[PDB]
Amino acid sequence: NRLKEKFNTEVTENLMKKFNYSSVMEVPKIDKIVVNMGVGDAVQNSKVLDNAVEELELITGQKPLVTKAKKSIATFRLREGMPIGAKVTLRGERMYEFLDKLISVSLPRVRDFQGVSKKAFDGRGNYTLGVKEQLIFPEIDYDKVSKVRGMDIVIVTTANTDEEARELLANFGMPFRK
Amino acid sequence: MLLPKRVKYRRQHRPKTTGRSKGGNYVTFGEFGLQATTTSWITSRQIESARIAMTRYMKRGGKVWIKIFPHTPYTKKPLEVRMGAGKGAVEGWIAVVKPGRILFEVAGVSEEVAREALRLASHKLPVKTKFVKREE
Amino acid sequence: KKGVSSTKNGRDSESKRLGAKRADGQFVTGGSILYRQRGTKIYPGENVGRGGDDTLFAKIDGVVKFERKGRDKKQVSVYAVA
Amino acid sequence: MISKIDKNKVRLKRHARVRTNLSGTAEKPRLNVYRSNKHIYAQIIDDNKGVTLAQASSKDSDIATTATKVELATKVGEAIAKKAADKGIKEIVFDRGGYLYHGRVKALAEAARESGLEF
Amino acid sequence: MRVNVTLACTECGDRNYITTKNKRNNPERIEMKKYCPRLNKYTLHRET
RNA sequence: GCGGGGUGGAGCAGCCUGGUAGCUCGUCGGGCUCAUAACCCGAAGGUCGUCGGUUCAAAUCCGGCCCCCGCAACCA
RNA sequence: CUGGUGACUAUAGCAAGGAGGUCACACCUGUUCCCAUGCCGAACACAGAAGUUAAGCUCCUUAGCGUCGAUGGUAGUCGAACUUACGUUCCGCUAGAGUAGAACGUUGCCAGG
RNA sequence: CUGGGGCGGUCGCCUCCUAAAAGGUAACGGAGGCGCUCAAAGGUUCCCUCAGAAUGGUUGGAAAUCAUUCAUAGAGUGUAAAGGCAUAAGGGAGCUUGACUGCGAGACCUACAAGUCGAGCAGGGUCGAAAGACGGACUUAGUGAUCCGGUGGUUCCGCAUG
RNA sequence: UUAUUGGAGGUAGAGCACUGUUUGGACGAGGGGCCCCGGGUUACCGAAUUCAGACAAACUCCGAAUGCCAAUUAAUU
Ligand SMILES: [Mg+2]
Ligand SMILES: [Mg+2]
Ligand SMILES: [Mg+2]
Ligand SMILES: [Mg+2]
Ligand SMILES: [Mg+2]
Ligand SMILES: [Mg+2]
Ligand SMILES: [Mg+2]
Repeated sequence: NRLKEKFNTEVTENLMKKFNYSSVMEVPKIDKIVVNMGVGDAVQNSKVLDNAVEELELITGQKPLVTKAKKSIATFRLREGMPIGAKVTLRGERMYEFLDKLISVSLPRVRDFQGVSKKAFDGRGNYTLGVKEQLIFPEIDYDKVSKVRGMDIVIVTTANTDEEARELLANFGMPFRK
Repeated sequence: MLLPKRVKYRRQHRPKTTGRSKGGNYVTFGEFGLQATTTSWITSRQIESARIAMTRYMKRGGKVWIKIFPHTPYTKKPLEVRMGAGKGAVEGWIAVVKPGRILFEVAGVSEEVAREALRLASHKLPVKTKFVKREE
Repeated sequence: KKGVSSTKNGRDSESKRLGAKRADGQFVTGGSILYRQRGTKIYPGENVGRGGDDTLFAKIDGVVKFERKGRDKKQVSVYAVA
Repeated sequence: MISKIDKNKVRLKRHARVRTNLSGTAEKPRLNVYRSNKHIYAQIIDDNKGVTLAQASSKDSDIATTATKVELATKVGEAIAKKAADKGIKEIVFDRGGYLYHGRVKALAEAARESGLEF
Repeated sequence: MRVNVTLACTECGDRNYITTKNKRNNPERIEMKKYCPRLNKYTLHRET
């Protein structure tokens, strides 16, 4: 619980001092992490989705939930109810472990890493990170992976504003592009 | 030629013409306007003729507001046909005008110029008219 | 005599005699149809059943009362006479 | 920013839907169960007259004791049934209150059945 | 559903019910539990 | 009044049965020939008459509009 | 006063500002067990109580919005007389819109304070 | 049938407007659908809430899947339209076959023949802890008399009697 | 038949809350003709939004007069 321990002690102290929170409950926290992989290629080949599912299962350590198309789009050759993606929701200990690994190992492994974007906030204190390849994650092996694929990592924070969210992520040690 | 871009129904019941004007009985965009004192259908052609006449006299120095729009389509049977076998094809587009309705509004000119311009417009229209000003 | 075209209309279904079958304040025996309707313009009330076609019927002998059921809804109920 | 739902409001919506087909007559009064994080409350209600015939709760001193919430629930269910017996109530319709029929809510219901209230 | 089906009680062979099925959707003879009047009990009834 | 058709530059398929633009000629680049034609090789080119509608999706289905074609236009 | 559970067409709502926490209600703490996730103890379920009024919630103020809403007048209209006038007149009924105003709920039962 | 007849069009059924605020109401009046479909798209129990928009994010583009907020229904409801449905009639899952048998007080509609709704009773069941719900489908089209013949069942008849 | 009372229903009128139709104002989400990954500004502003003003047999936030159905209802017939 290294990341959790920091949050409980060091991060909480920094945030409450910074924003003059009246109560400890006010202090922002990361509610959940959702990893989404969109696989439109799955329409062309079912195997592509299967390979993605395995990769996400390895990365997160939990079985992904296959996502089915809400609607049919002719341009994408998409039919409603077709499996075109996979998602995992990480909560509790699993979330902290994944996040610490991302900052500690996976983000460093990113090729030509120049820090993460500071502008990637929804305006409601929620941050989304896009990874170019899943090779960055330590578990994934280059030989095993037939096709390099990107992923969306959404970090949902209880923080009302981006600035409070930015502080929380900075305290966690998330690199920022500045 | 003013006409609706589309309508849900091309063949419609002809409008009720008895009664007095529901709305647009006051000058709201201009200094002066033309008020209808009689009831009649006003065609798109009639509106254009009246519009062209008033703009010419005004010399385009003033601004013209056309209050009435010909929403309702009306049909006519092909020539030399007997009765029945369906309603005819759309022939024109008309606005129902009842007494009190302000047909046009004019601004950016002296009253004298406006009175003449509206007079020229009035002679192009089926209804009888009276020159009117904004009231306070 | 000019030749003539034809209309593509000329069709209508039989009217279904929908609406109220019994008055408010009238005694009805059980099973009496109170209202005929598509959907529920009037909801089934007290001692009133709704049929598969949404017909409202008395489930007991009593007096018919049409009542408000919220701001924009109405119901019909039957109450047994003393 | 992620909103946290109010659990009571959600269950109340669920209760209203249950209430459409469920009502308490004098002959068959409704047994309403309200469950909080710490306590469970039971009321026998006649909906036609809009009156509560009997009540029993964990917060009540007699029922209050050191026990698991399910254990307490059984005690509340036994208590309400005995009180209902005093008022001559044997037939009741169980109102789950919009809560799932499991655990604490079930234990209260089962206890009342065992005591003699007929569901 | 494209075809009319007759369901016969397996035990007594009585053609108690008639129904419809889609032959393409349900190529096999359909079977279902139905009340049999002669038996006065629910029994498996199979399409003839 | 009622049918049919409008698809690379030309002629002609695909529509019935929505997802797929074909064939022959022409055009274009190369070759053969002293040169041309013929012949040989490679290649490009049609928003499917036009506006709308329906549909995830329209050459295809449905409705107007324009153009063209066929048939009918009778009894006094 | 608080809570549970009912009645009523939002005058009851929404929004904004403020206040409140032995109990109660939450948030919350865990997942051993009952039970649960088309992945996730998020939820559901259960076992709890370290912390917290932050939020929900409850209360107070308000009339910005939503809601309610006259009187008077008008449109329309039953009947009648007169007429053929895109009509008139008389009588009864009488809107919609808008205006003044109302309104930040009113209450039944049961258990606690 | 027909604003003479022919020719053209049409013929049953469903929905709307014409229809004059009950119902009903015509023209070769104005608009559209039907001659099905579904083994769940039926029953029940439990659970759930949309479309759209803004912003952030990779393959990813206006638009795929993800996240937050706003969003009262502009979504969905097999299939026309209308009336309904967000206490769902819409969506998901588990279990099922009530898409039961005998019926039926009363009522609607109605020239007749038909057509429609129906509480409740009995038998035997499904789902539910239970109350209870279920005699198809959100409702209203998807259909054709009699005669005759085929097939299955039958404590019915059997031309002196079997 | 009338009086009194209760009810069903959506027409006239009206209105624009919905579905369409429509006039004149402003106004812009976002880049192109335009002036710098280093900013601007004389179309389109089509999205959208807003203020004012109109239209509808198959529009309705509304909504009569009448007519209709009833009442252990009274008067007259
Ligand atoms: Mg009809
Ligand atoms: Mg040559
Ligand atoms: Mg009517
Ligand atoms: Mg009428
Ligand atoms: Mg015969
Ligand atoms: Mg014999
Ligand atoms: Mg009108």
